[PDB]
Amino acid sequence: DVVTREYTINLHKRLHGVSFKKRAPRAVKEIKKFAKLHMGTDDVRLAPELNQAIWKRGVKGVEYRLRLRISRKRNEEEDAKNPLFSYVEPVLVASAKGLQTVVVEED
Amino acid sequence: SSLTLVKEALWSVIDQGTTLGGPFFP
Amino acid sequence: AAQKSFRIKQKMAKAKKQNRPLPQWIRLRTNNTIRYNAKRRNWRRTKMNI
Amino acid sequence: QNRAARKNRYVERGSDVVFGDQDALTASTENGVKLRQTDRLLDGVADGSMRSKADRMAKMERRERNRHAKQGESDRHNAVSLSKHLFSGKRGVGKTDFR
Amino acid sequence: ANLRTQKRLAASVVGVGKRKVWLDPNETSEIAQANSRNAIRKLVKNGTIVKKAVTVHSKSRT
Amino acid sequence: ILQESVLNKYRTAGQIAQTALKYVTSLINDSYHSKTTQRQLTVPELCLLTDSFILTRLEQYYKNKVNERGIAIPTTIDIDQISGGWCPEIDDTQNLLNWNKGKDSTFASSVTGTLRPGDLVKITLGVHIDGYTSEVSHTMVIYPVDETKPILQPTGPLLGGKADAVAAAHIAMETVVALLACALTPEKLPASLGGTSSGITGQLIRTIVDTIARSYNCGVVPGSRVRRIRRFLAGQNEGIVAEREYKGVVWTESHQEADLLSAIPSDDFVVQSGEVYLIDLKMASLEHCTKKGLVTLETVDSYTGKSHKAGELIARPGAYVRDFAQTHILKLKTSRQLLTKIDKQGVYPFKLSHLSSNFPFVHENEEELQSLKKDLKSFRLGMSEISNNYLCVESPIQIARWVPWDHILKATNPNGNLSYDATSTLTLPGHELPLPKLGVSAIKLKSLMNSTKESISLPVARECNTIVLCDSSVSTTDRPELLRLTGGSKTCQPSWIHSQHELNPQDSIVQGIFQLATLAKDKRFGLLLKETQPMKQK
Amino acid sequence: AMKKVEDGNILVFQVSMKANKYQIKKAVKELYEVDVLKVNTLVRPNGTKKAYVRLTADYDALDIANRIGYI
Amino acid sequence: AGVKAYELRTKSKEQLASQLVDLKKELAELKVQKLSRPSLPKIKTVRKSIACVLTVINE
RNA sequence: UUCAAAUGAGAACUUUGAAGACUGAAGUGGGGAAAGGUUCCACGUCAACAGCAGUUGGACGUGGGUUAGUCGAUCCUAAGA
Ligand SMILES: [Mg+2]
Ligand SMILES: [Mg+2]
Ligand SMILES: [Mg+2]
Ligand SMILES: [Mg+2]
Ligand SMILES: [Mg+2]
Ligand SMILES: [Mg+2]
Ligand SMILES: [Mg+2]
Repeated sequence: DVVTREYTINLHKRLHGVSFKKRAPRAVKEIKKFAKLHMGTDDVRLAPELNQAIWKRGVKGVEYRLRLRISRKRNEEEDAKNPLFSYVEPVLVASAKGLQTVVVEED
Repeated sequence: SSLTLVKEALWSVIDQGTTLGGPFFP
Repeated sequence: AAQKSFRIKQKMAKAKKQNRPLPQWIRLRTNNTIRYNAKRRNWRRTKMNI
Repeated sequence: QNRAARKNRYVERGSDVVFGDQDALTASTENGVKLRQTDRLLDGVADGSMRSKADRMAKMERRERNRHAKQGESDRHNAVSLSKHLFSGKRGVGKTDFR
Repeated sequence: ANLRTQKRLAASVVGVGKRKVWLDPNETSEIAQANSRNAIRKLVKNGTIVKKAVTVHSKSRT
Repeated sequence: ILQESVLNKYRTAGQIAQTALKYVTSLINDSYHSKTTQRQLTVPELCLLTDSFILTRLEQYYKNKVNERGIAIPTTIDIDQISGGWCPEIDDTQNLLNWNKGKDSTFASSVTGTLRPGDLVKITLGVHIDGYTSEVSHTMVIYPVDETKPILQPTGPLLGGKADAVAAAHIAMETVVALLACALTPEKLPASLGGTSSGITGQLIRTIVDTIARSYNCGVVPGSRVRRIRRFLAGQNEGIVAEREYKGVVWTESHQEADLLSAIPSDDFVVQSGEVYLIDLKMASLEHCTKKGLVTLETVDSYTGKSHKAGELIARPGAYVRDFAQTHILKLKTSRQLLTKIDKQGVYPFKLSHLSSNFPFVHENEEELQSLKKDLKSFRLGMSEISNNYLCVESPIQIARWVPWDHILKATNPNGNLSYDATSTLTLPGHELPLPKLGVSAIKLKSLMNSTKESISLPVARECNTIVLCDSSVSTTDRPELLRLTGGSKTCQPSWIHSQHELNPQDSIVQGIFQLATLAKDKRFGLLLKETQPMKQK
Repeated sequence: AMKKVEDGNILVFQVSMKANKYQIKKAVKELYEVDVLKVNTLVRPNGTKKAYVRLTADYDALDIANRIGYI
Repeated sequence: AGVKAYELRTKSKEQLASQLVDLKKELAELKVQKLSRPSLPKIKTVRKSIACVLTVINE
């Protein structure tokens, strides 16, 4: 099922106590795990702009909350082992506070 | 052998009139 | 060295021309017992010692 | 944009008709050599069947040195049976040979 | 594909380091065809290869 | 799909080809037969003049209305044993003399460039407009000139195996033309020849050609074909460029082996209306063959040190083929300019002289020829690097050879099917099985031909025409007819020959051939053949 | 080597190790009937001598290449 | 193939010198061809002919 | 150290792009002397080697490349032989 939603992820409690050299890579892995939890897809692809947003303040300066646009779409290749995958994009907003999970109508 | 049979067959097989033009240069 | 003598350069040229594996048609000869180049030299394995 | 798109037209030619889907048209060499480039390894063997036979012979011959993990024909490092500096030890109260 | 040689040739032709040379990631085959400095010059002219600007070291605070 | 414009382009190409053939026939007759001309023209001079004539005649037709046009087949003049590819450049005369010094006089005509009496001169040329190709090839005979007669005429007719080959080629050409024209009128097919309700088949084509060749004691050279022609697909390079779809009948050493034992071409097709067919036939004389043997081809190289044979021809081919599937950026500026000029040509074989800006000459001048040679020097310089990177290939020079069957049967090949020529530059001739049932490859066959002491060469006669099978809507007179774009009694008129062989009237195929000839001659209740006429010059 | 023919009117030869520039120039002039502008030489890493022979402006190295046979 | 010593011995000095020069020119041409064709058997017989001519001249 | 795409049967390690960092001109920069001797560069290419991997390589296979009247040697003499 093709679908698209917007979420807020709390990276602060997921990176609590993490060594400084591992904070941004662990944020990447936690975002992949977050998308897998919310979409049931083992194949999660992060946008390079999202990677820039994660790494913007260095290896140990990840933001507490991130606003993500997650799209579950169809894998068109025959050789792929899964028919669906998730694609995570950044939602650059004024603030990531006080936002709820919403559904984006696809046109 | 099929090659032997083929070679044997080939070995056994190999073992007025007309006038065109005329006295001129076309 | 960059500024080398002609004797050294000539020995280097002979070594360069010797640096090769066997020609493949050697292996096809009758009663051939040579199967590899047992005197092959590489620049990082055995030094020529001038 | 419509004017630019209508200007950018693709018209097929004889090259597109004849070689549009075809490839090669020339046998690729085993060592990636040019037309008049000498091949030291393979010039003495005219036919590819004997080339493949010679290649198989060389690959079968290579197996023992591969098992011995030689870097090549030029890797002929020889180890001694015993090292005297390792088997010549009587360590008194004084100067030693290693720390 | 492997464009290490093309990146080195682009750096030498443009006159800057390899850190200042941008190869178009969409014209991979076109770059891979360029085996000569003349072809690299053609690519620079038509915009497949671009010279980046220097990183700023401002002196305003100084 | 035939149409008015397509038919007009085909007709214009055929007219230009016929005019060029008339031009070369007149030039050769003036040079060697009438002897009015003071200076005797040579083979490279004739080829260059023909190419310039074709370009100057084509310049006036379909200007700014057709994207691509030019010479399809470069003018080729083949003598006796040479079966094709002989179009030497003007800057190779001294090279040929130096290469072939100390050799025999068997190829003396080709080496010197001057024709000799009794020679079979095969002239081949093709013209394409918008990819629609019309090709002609005619064998003629060079004769000594009578002196007592007031009128220039030969002293006598051609006698022997050359006459046999010329007669076989001419009869096969006319019979195949009539048989293909019978496809538009299937009810006019003779019953003894084939099914009244059945159409024209490659099996019938092959059996007619083989019957004529066997009657005249000639073999079919492995280059002969009767195939279908489309746009930009005329078989201008059949042994070089591979094709996705093929519809025709071919002759090879495999076919000779199969007849003896009795992309891939097959004789399992029916000739259809609204189609264009090219018929190229080469007959090799078997007069000197006292045994039963195999007809094959020998490729001519430019290396004099490869052997010590006295009767070996050393030459460099004059035509090249561009491989548009291969791309490589050249290091030489001259090479890059030459590659741009070559790409401007198209997908047909070209000469290096064709790429000069001076060519074709407006007024034939010595200074113009000198400028052409000066351009050719740098063209050779660029071509050396172009060919070194497999961007262009050569159209080979081939000589018909005869190899007896007993030598082949007594030969041993330890590899069999697995053997192939790994040093071949071209893929298609490199991986070939001329004897699939015996498991003898091309390299093994060449080895046997070189090793045999009784491997002789065979004179070859060639006839090649292009025809269109116009239906009722296409044709002018509301009835289907065969438009012969090249050939006929005006351009390809047979020479004075006499042969001791003839078709045997006690055979069903021979009776069918006779009925085909009678129906072709009948213009009222028989077949309708319309021949393309050459355009006038002065 | 073929680039130098069109770039500087220069022929490239392999010559004997015992030959000097005078002998190379004289041999080229004798064998090909061309005037030699200058000669540069080097010893290759395989032990043979390479000579860059530049002819004068009156002669073209392209003609000599076409005469020799390599082009 | 190649030259024969007994046929060479019936000639004069200038004829042998001309034959030697012609053989040297042929050897140069064969060495030019060898750059394109690695297998050229005629080189051996030309070399042996040169050696035989020199031998007869010295004799 | 991370993201995407390409190549590939196979990508943590190859290529390009996008990011985060480091050497911080007494450099992880640009040249040389001794020494090494082709390791330089291109094409092809993965059995063995690169204490994981490898489509990559200073590896394997085939070639290309070092141009001087003015830069050195060559000449002079030093301790010395
Ligand atoms: Mg802790
Ligand atoms: Mg020097
Ligand atoms: Mg620090
Ligand atoms: Mg720092
Ligand atoms: Mg390992
Ligand atoms: Mg390297
Ligand atoms: Mg190497």
